[PDB]
Amino acid sequence: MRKILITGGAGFIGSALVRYIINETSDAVVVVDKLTYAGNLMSLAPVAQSERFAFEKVDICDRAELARVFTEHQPDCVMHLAAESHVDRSIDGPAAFIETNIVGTYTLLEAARAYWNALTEDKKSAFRFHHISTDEVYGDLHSTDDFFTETTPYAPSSPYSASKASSDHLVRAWLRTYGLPTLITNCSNNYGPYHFPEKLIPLMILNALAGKSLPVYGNGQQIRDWLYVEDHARALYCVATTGKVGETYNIGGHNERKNLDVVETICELLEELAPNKPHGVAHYRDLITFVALRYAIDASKIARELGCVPQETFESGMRKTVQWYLANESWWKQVQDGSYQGER
Amino acid sequence: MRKILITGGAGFIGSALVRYIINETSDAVVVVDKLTYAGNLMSLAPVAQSERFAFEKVDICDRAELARVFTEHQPDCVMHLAAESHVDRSIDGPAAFIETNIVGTYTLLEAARAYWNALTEDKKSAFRFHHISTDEVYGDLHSTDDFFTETTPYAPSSPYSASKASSDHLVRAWLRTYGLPTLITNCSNNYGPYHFPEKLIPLMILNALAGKSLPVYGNGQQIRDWLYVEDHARALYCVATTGKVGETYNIGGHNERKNLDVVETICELLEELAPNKPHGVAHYRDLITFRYAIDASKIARELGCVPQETFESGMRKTVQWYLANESWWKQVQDGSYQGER
Ligand SMILES: NC(=O)c1ccc[n+]([C@@H]2O[C@H](COP(=O)([O-])OP(=O)(O)OC[C@H]3O[C@@H](n4cnc5c(N)ncnc54)[C@H](O)[C@@H]3O)[C@@H](O)[C@H]2O)c1
Ligand SMILES: NC(=O)c1ccc[n+]([C@@H]2O[C@H](COP(=O)([O-])OP(=O)(O)OC[C@H]3O[C@@H](n4cnc5c(N)ncnc54)[C@H](O)[C@@H]3O)[C@@H](O)[C@H]2O)c1
Repeated sequence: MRKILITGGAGFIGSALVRYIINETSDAVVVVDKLTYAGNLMSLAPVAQSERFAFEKVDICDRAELARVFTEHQPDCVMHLAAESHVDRSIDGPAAFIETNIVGTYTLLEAARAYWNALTEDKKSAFRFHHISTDEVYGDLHSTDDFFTETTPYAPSSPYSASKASSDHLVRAWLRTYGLPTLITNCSNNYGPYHFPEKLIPLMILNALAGKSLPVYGNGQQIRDWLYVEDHARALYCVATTGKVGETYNIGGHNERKNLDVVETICELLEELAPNKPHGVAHYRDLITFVALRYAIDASKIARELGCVPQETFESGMRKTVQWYLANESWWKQVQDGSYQGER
Repeated sequence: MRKILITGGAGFIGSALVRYIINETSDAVVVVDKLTYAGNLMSLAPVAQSERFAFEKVDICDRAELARVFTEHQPDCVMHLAAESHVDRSIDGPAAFIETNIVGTYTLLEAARAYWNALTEDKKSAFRFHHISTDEVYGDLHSTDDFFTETTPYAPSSPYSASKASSDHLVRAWLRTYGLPTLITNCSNNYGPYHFPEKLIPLMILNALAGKSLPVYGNGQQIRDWLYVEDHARALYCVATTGKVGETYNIGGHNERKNLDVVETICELLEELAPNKPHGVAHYRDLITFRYAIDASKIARELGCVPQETFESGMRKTVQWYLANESWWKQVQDGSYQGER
């Protein structure tokens, strides 16, 4: 029984990983999540009553609390997903994205290093530190036939991605300097169940259901690779448990879809699944408003080496996602309510 | 006349830049240095009396103080050389290298943003944020014919290089994101005047003058490009005043020299400049016991800024300096330098 420590385990992706591990594995988990606006205990509820489940409300920047957790749970592995996507003001000190993403990764690295360093030769060679990053570190694509590979130079363009790139550099340097067994995975845009209402996909669905404008910028021609949450979760576990130390692996949905395609799809699916439309709406597609870049990943390394390929298609994943929303209204509503935060 | 704000101005490279500006330009400076072990006010003494000189003992991590400095001095340009080279453990909070190198670059970027955002359009466009980095961000070279170019992919191998790479990222992102006019320079290993005694080149000189062993490790065949501090300073001012927003420029000595070379060169130089050998020392050489190159064509091509000295030329000047400035290095070794003006 593997004990896995997962940071940001109460977030979108992290929660999916947790549900997977408990539902489709015999392993155990320890969730480390400070519970920001982004965290949601309701997404964990499904597997919260499990014996192999443990939760620690800790801040990755709290070295002491961190050491404790490591001491108490003795994880065999760490999967680092905790991160801040908001870029707040700098008027009162360093923003959270700098602290969490860069400072917090450093702290976690040091806390693990300490732990690892005191492990028996046996537990020592087996330990693994898995860092989750983003494909935004690769910057921009300068062609229509180029893809992001694990060897694309870094060229982060936003504070947030610059923040993530830094974390990656740190993770890589600990291994090379101190020998800490680290690995990294970069992924594309994820979508799926338990995705926050204000996000793109979920937003569209919900607005449509509400009979609200479906804002689409530019030509709506921006292309993205969409990776289904569940598929992401599966690949993470794979990389962790079988992935090779010092290696990086990109993880993608194996697709390229334009933004308009995304909205159309949702509309098309809604017509079928949500026949009865909002007041004074002929067709959902009537809501698409034009209030006017390509990003695609090459996940062949992982497929080749680890043999783990996505199980869904844009189409199958989208359908599932739309059904989820219609089925799990209590969730999204609680989140919109804000009442989710105050949950136990 | 431009008012340039230089962070780390009391450091090795920084002090050489300050001296150059005062001595060979008509511009003014505002030095921002917290004065850690690496800082030395004495390296600034020679020009400290100019009315074009200003010093602010401020930590780049202090948002309030930075705000005060920008507001009070109103620089036209920012040259950011402050960094922490020491990597130490830290059981509570981030270590200094993290705090200063990364968090501090962010702090400075935000303080500059706030300031520039309020400048008049004309001043706004003329504003420059020049960031100094290191060629260690590039990582390792795989051949013996390959050089580091501005476009080589980043692959920082150490905590420090990692911290520098991170800083580079933030600088680039600020431009792309907020429009802050930033530019970057990466350089190789510097040597020259006012270099700390504990350092390699300076160490070699002093140990030799003191009849101590000149430890040549390996076969002493590690290759490195050496850049003369003064040449570095002139290039930085050039980039900063005539460089292109959003570009990156590598700065090198235009050489490749093996460790033994260095050492031998020093000995050979002392034998001529320091004829008066130590006690029981016939020849300096007998003291001796037992790939990183940069491509700086861009800057030379576009900016036209090329190194003025040769390894030879440079080293000669370096030794002479050491011979001529015992007060300095001694006060460093003393520790008395930390209590200067
Ligand atoms: N969502 C995507 O499309 C996506 C794409 C590429 C890469 N990634 C990466 O995957 C990870 C998961 O992303 P996500 O959307 O699931 O994030 P998320 O925002 O949904 O969840 C982040 C979780 O981390 C927690 N957290 C924040 N700072 C913390 C701190 N200091 N200490 C402890 N916990 C803290 C929050 O409470 C939250 O539950 C992130 O590292 C992200 O960079 C995400
Ligand atoms: N020296 C080299 O060979 C070299 C090579 C490549 C790149 N660089 C770059 O050149 C720049 C200067 O290097 P150096 O060797 O001259 O440095 P240094 O170590 O000699 O000087 C550092 C200076 O920064 C000041 N400083 C440090 N922390 C500070 C903080 N938080 N707030 C304010 N001031 C602070 C110190 O007081 C000191 O005066 C750096 O950014 C470095 O990465 C140096």
